[PDB]
Amino acid sequence: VILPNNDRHQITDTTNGHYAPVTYIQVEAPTGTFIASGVVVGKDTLLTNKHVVDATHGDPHALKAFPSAINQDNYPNGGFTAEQITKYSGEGDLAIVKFSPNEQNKHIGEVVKPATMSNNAETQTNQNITVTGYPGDKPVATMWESKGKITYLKGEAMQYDLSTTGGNSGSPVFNEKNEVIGIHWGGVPNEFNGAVFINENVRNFLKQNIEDINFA
Ligand SMILES: [K+]
Repeated sequence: VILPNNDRHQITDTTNGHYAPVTYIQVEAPTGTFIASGVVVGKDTLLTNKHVVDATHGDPHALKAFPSAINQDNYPNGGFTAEQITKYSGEGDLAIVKFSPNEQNKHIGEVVKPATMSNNAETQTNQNITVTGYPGDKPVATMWESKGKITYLKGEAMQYDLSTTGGNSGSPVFNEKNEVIGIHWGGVPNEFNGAVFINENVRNFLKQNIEDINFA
């Protein structure tokens, strides 16, 4: 949701630095295309939300991912088709998506460097963070970095005061060190946006399920 802090910048050099694994997701269901975001976290693996993968209606092939998409049909790393989805077992709106190599035989986390996950030991309320992904109020498949502060950390949940819009589902939340601290899921109008906070349990889930995920 859009919040009083609406500080968003378009990333056009989407493959530079930490932005490269930020990924644009289209779930191409016959009923329509669900747009979302995600972050590549391993050679074959990206994180996004449960509600994003639910949009596949059980067909993981419906989920297409375009790391570092710059804009509409402008996908410097091509696209990848999901093959296996593992939802987080906890409440958090988090899902792991693994991709097959694409039709160019490349891997989603070889065409871009997977994100580095934070161990979140130093993450705290009031820290400046960004949530970077693919808001649906911007033009198709454009990446935007939205800036704000953590406002709430509780368990496996975080909230923040920065703005996002549908399309951002699954966007990585980055700290200042450009580590992923959480995975945005959405928000509550006029109140906050929120992410799954990658605390010890969620890190454990991720490490159990993604062999090459990198925590700092
Ligand atoms: K391969």
